[PDB]
Amino acid sequence: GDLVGVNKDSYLILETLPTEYDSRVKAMEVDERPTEQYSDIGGLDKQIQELVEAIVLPMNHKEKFENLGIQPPKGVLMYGPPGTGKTLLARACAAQTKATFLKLAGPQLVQMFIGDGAKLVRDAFALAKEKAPSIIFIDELDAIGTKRFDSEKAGDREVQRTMLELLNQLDGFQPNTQVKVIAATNRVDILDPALLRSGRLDRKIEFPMPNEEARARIM
Amino acid sequence: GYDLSASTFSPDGRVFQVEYAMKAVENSSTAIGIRCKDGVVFGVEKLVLSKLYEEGSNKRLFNVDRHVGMAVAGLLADARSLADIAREEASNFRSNFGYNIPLKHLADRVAMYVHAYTLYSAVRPFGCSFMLGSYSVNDGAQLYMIDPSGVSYGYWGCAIGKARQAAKTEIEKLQMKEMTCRDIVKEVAKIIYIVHDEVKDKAFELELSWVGELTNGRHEIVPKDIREEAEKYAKESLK
Amino acid sequence: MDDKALLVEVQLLESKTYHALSNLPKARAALTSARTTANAIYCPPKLQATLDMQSGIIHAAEEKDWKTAYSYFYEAFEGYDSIDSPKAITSLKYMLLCKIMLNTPEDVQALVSGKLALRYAGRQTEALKCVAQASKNRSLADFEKALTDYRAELRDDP
Amino acid sequence: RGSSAGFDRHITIFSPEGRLYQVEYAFKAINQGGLTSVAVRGKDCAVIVTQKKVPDKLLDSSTVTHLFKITENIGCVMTGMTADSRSQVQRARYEAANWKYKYGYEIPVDMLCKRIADISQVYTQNAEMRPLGCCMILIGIDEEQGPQVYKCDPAGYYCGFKATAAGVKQTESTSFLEKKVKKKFDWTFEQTVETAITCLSTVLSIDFKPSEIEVGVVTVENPKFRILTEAEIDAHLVAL
Amino acid sequence: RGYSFSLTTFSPSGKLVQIEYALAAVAGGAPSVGIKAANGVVLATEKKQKSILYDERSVHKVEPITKHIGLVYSGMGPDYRVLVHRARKLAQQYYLVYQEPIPTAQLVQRVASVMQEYTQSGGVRPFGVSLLICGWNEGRPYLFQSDPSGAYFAWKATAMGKNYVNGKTFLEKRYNEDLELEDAIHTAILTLKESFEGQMTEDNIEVGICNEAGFRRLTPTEVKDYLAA
Amino acid sequence: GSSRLEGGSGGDSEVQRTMLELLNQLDGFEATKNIKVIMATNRIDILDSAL
Amino acid sequence: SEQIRELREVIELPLTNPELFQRVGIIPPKGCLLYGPPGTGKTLLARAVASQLDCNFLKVVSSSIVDKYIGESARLIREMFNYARDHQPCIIFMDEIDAI
Amino acid sequence: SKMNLSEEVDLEDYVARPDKISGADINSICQESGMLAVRENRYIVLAKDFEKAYKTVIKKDEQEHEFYK
Amino acid sequence: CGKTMLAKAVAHHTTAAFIRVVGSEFVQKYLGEGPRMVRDVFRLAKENAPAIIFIDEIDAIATKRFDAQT
Amino acid sequence: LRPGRLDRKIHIDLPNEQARLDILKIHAGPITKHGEIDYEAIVKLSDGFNGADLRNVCTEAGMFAIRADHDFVVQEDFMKAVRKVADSKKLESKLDYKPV
Amino acid sequence: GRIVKMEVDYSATVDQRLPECAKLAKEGRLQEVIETLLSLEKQTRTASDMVSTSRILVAVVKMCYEAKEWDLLNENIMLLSKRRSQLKQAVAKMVQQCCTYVEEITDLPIKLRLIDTLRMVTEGKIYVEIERARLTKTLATI
Amino acid sequence: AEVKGVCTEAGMYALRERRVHVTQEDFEMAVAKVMQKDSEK
Ligand SMILES: Nc1ncnc2c1ncn2[C@@H]1O[C@H](COP(=O)(O)OP(=O)(O)OP(=O)(O)O)[C@@H](O)[C@H]1O
Ligand SMILES: Nc1ncnc2c1ncn2[C@@H]1O[C@H](COP(=O)(O)OP(=O)(O)OP(=O)(O)O)[C@@H](O)[C@H]1O
Ligand SMILES: Nc1ncnc2c1ncn2[C@@H]1O[C@H](COP(=O)(O)OP(=O)(O)O)[C@@H](O)[C@H]1O
Ligand SMILES: [Mg+2]
Repeated sequence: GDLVGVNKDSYLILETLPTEYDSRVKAMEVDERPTEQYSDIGGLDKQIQELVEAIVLPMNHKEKFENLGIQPPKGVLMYGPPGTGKTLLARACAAQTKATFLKLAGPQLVQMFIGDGAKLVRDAFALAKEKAPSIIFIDELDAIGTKRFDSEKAGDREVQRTMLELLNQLDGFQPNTQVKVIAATNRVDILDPALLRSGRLDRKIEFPMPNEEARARIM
Repeated sequence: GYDLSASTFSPDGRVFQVEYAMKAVENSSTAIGIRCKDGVVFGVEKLVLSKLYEEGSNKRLFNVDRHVGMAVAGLLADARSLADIAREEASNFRSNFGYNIPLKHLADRVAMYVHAYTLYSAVRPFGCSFMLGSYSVNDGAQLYMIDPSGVSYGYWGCAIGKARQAAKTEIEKLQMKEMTCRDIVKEVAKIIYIVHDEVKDKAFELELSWVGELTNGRHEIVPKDIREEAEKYAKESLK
Repeated sequence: MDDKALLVEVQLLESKTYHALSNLPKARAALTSARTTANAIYCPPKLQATLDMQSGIIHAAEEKDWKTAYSYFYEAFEGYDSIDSPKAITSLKYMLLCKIMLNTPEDVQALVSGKLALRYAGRQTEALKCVAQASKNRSLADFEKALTDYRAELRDDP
Repeated sequence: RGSSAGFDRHITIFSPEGRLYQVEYAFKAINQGGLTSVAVRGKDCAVIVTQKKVPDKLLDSSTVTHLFKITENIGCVMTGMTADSRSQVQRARYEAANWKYKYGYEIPVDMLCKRIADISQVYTQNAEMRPLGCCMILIGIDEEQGPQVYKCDPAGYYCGFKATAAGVKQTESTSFLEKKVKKKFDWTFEQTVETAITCLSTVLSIDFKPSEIEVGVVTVENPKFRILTEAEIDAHLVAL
Repeated sequence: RGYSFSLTTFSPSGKLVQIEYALAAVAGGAPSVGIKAANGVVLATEKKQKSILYDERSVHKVEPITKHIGLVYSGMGPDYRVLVHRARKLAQQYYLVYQEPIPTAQLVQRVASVMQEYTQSGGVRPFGVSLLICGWNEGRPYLFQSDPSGAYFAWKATAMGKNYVNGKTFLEKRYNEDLELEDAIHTAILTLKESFEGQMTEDNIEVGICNEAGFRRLTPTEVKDYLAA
Repeated sequence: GSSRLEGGSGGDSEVQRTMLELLNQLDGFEATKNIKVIMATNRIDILDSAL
Repeated sequence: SEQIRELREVIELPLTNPELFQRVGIIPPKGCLLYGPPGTGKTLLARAVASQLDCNFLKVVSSSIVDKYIGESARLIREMFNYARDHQPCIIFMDEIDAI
Repeated sequence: SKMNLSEEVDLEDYVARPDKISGADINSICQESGMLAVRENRYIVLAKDFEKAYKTVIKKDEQEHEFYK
Repeated sequence: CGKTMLAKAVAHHTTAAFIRVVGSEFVQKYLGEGPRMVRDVFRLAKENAPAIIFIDEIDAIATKRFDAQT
Repeated sequence: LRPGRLDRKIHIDLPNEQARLDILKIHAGPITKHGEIDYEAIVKLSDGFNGADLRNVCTEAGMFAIRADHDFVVQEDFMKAVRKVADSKKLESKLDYKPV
Repeated sequence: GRIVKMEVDYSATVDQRLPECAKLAKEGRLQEVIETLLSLEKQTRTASDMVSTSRILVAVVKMCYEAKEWDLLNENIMLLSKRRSQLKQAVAKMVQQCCTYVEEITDLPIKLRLIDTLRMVTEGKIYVEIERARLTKTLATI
Repeated sequence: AEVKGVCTEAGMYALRERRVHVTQEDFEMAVAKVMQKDSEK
């Protein structure tokens, strides 16, 4: 399965090229880090900490978890009303961290041809593993995480396979433990029950509207 | 759209209007109640939305009868309406049968009244949960809770509102079986102060009531001296 | 009334009686009508077996084609097996004879020796067994002795 | 075979195939509680056994119960929504008292089941009110008919039974009771309570303790409805 | 406090959809048969309980109304119980007023008028049941059918429920005008046997008769004795 | 005649909408007057109000 | 515990003592479907036999076998069993099967 | 026919139910029925074995709702 | 219900050649090869005149819906 | 799903009361615990915890312990994580979805 | 098959017990020796002790031998073969000891009780444990 | 078609016997199958 170059006329292996990734998957790796300090976010203090201690701290203090023998939590789902600060924390957490920040999207893993969606998910996780500690952010998870649906006379399973490949890639037949997954959603009722397990995205944070003081700092 | 009326079942067999009513009470300040050998004690975390309200305004502790208390959580209008209904039921029972209404009977009657509002599209489920407490020599201490669905159960200790889970966890360490109301008042103050969230809530005032042998079977607000002692104990605890 | 279950049985009886009087042209008509009516019942568990046996006799009686008679008698055995001893043995006797008249006496050995038939071994099977062996030996003297010794089932079946 | 047309799934009106979807959904609602109940009838006894889950130590074990006494000689176990069950129990008690006042003798179990079934029918026919998501199993002793077991569902079906169950594990316990009844007699002694507990343990695979199941008994010798205490339940369990 | 608007309305092509759906529910019900002999009437049904636990004698489908009238159904049982109760009340009212047993035709008319009310009244659905009324008044047998729509017809022989078209064809082929009650019972049992899917026993079916003596539901022993054929 | 008797999905028939398109052209805007159409149907009471 | 014993009755037993089932006359079952709520032990159980046993064990995502080419999706299944047929005692653990 | 089987086993009792099992659960019933025998190391299949097989192969659905008839 | 099994039997007690195909086998990557493969089966079935051709799971080759862009 | 292709259909389900206790030991074993860590308490309060939130309970408990700079896990931390996982479970859709 | 963690050895408990039962049987308390043993094994069966179950199982078979309780031997042979599945090899040892009984004892009732052991194995609760024992056993009838 | 199902089936019924002529019985027995036996459903 390795990629090897071959002489054009007398076919013969000459070099072993580096593994190739889909051009789409390489364009989702952030190179210009966003500039948004944690002090920019207001009100979400009990939730910003809960994320930094599940996606950033376990990446710099590995000596601490291994001392107590607790596998670090896998995944952080962020849900809440339309606009509360979900993407601000993700963008901010992409600034105070010296690690790859593979930035996925929602509608984007969806592709017309059969199996093209799986490629962009397997390739989006192999690339993160191929690099140093990485955080893979999947924003707008509704488009690829709608609840599975039984039916005859037409339906939609092309998108469902992409989700099924995301499910197994996150936690299935392989205990990958260096790629951290952050997900953003504003409608958790529609998500497939399989995507809200404990092995998959684990720390399901609730982002509430500012009450009476967050609106003061927010301004 | 299967959650527009209380008279329509969900395909999975649920009445969604009752669930929404339950969610309404979950967004209110916590109100706990503890039963002891002597009697029962009730505490309510009263959020002070603004400094313009007179202390004691929007009281959430009611006296449905001289021997039965009432602590409410949820929509205060429905809570007051159900308090009025409980008062009416107790008065009717006294007039007809000639003695104080047993707490279990009153809880069952009020629960059935609440349940009657969870069957028709002409009415909406009550958005309030509440607990009744009473003490009598013949019957002893009792404590019941009624939810929007109309479920009545007897509790040794219960909490209703936002911090129900935390309050229940903290109550579980109280070994309330062999304690008196005096210690329970301080314990209730400490529990209310522990569950309260200062970051979310600006400030709050502690409201307490009790009914037991010490009160000769009469439900009444705790004397201000005991309230101050309990509050000081709560502050000392959070050191 | 649309009661065809007993119509075939009564019609079969009429088919048999005409044969007893030895009026083949009318006997055929009765059996044909029974066959047509019998084709309206989904589960005639025994009439189908008895109807097939009657059809075989008329075929053999007309001396038209003995290969077809064996086919009809085969169905009679299949439906008659393990469920009706009193009349099932009659199928074996006619089965064995149907093969002898085909100038293929060898096959008679196989049918009797088969595991499906060993349950029904009896004097009748040896009755046609001796005649079946007689034909293979192609000796008339064997046939005569095989007839008088087993005469109870040679010159007594109508 | 699930066609719909209009408000078939919102109010009690006929579906194009002749199904009342609201009643079916109500049947689905009796499983929300998560409890299961088993009732078995013997030669001279009738027994009920139902789960008793105390989720937290704070609840008072006395109040959390699903066995109720309609009259002295009638008892019921309710499965489903608790409030609806209590409402139906109150209705049953009112009906029994009214029957005693009017006709001058105690309610036969079948008549009470029929009355409750009629009320449930009225609910399923009118579109103003929803069916009650509860199911009750009555026991009693008849003067000239022996022990009785009856079960009325939200639809309005009230057929009598020899052994019956209602809840999440209705089907498995029903198969178990069918096997037992076909075997010899479906229990033929006051130790029929052994049969019920064995069935419940088989379906729920629990190996109960005294404070995990509640039993109610009506016997010909002592027709008064009883609720066996922890000691008696423990004795029966240890016997098994 | 109760919807005041009819839930049954005329569809654009002129049919009442609710009544059609009620008839479909009836067709989904259990088989039933009624044969009018020259000296009585017979009603038969099926009672295959889902399992052995069910008590066969606990509830009955062939329920008497008065001393000379009985009925059977095919559809929803609870609706049949409600209709039985209303029919008994109507019969007793007629008896009190006129001091004579309600004729079968009159009870049919009253029950049908009761059914029609539910296809026009507010906040109600049609009864999902069809009845077969039998009686003996004026020295002649009577057999009637009444559908959810409120229409009633007079029958010499009929069948409802599952495979009712096949049963009606069977009856048309087998019926005779000059039958007796016993032959009618045998014919009805045979008609039930056409679509039964199982072994018929005394407890699996129900039979009722109506002759000069009056109406009475046959005991299991008599049903078994008839079942011998 | 044996399926789709009741409601639910279905609706119209893409053998009936064909003429309504076809017959609408052979009745006017069509030059060659040598083309003619036909149906075979088991029911004439279920035909649309237009045909 | 009971589930493992049931699953081992169609993976291990028929591949170690085939003479047992030739006695009764039954042919050991071929397939096995491990369903249940989303989060019980299904993949963990499958990996258990993957780590144990001494037979070829094909592990497939059940969704990485489909590609956009006209016939490549089907060909990957013909080879999967062709390899299984060539290499005897083999177990083909197709993972989540709602995809293919 | 190819199985061992014992005298006490009565096939009629099994082909009596209203269930619709076409051709595979019939083989599955026999397959699993004998499968049970190997569990206790037996080379006959008893009536106690078939009973445990039918309940794990046909798994009849709750389709009924007896209030409809 | 026992469809393939009967064909399994016919291939056994048959005095004519039997040719087995699977419906999904007829569609392959190389464009224009499928029609040739389907044509070879019938051609080969003609040389041995008495023969039976089985096309199992024909649902994968004959379906009404056909979107003529993919 | 026809017998012959997928003959046996295992039904791995949510752990029962006895099983639930067994689950905790395996994933709560290798933890730097201190004190009478009671596994009986966690089981009663965890109904419906399929197979991972039980392991989440253990991992989450360490998260509470890691806060407060503790190489020190106690029973209260284990309890403090049992509710935090139960709270994050109401947003699932508890459906059976069995084959047919 | 299943290896249970070693906590207590149950051999000693029966070691001082089985010989004690012998004394009671010798005096003439044939019953009292019998019913006591079964309760002894039942506890072992729950623990599923191969060695413990086998040794005790033969004792009741062995004791009935000298006791000359032929009528009580047959009834005792059946009750010990279908209680709780026993231990598969546990019944295997029992038939072996009982197997030597038939080969040595003369007189008619051997055949009368011979068939009893044939049915105890018959073709249920059979195979490598009690398979070959059946083959010789039917040969003796031959 | 129920008519052009009696002629064709009549020939088939003349084949099960191994005959070369179609007789009156074959046609009469054909209507039994196509119509009489197939009348139900
Ligand atoms: N009995 C058990 N013992 C230990 N861990 C268990 C058990 N049951 C479930 N788990 C936990 O479940 C987690 C995931 O299990 P697994 O992926 O096999 O389940 P699943 O979600 O049903 O699988 P899939 O989605 O791949 O079909 C594992 O990390 C494991 O810790
Ligand atoms: N009457 C029967 N006698 C014996 N076995 C049968 C019978 N009917 C079905 N089977 C069993 O059915 C199994 C599958 O049958 P077969 O291979 O013919 O598939 P099929 O039913 O045609 O499948 P599909 O329709 O899915 O293609 C066989 O293993 C066979 O044992
Ligand atoms: N606590 C906050 N402090 C400051 N800005 C906020 C806060 N919460 C939300 N915002 C504003 O919301 C915008 C981001 O919206 P976001 O929450 O990412 O939408 P969604 O929740 O749909 O992803 C930012 O422009 C930011 O200014
Ligand atoms: Mg899973």
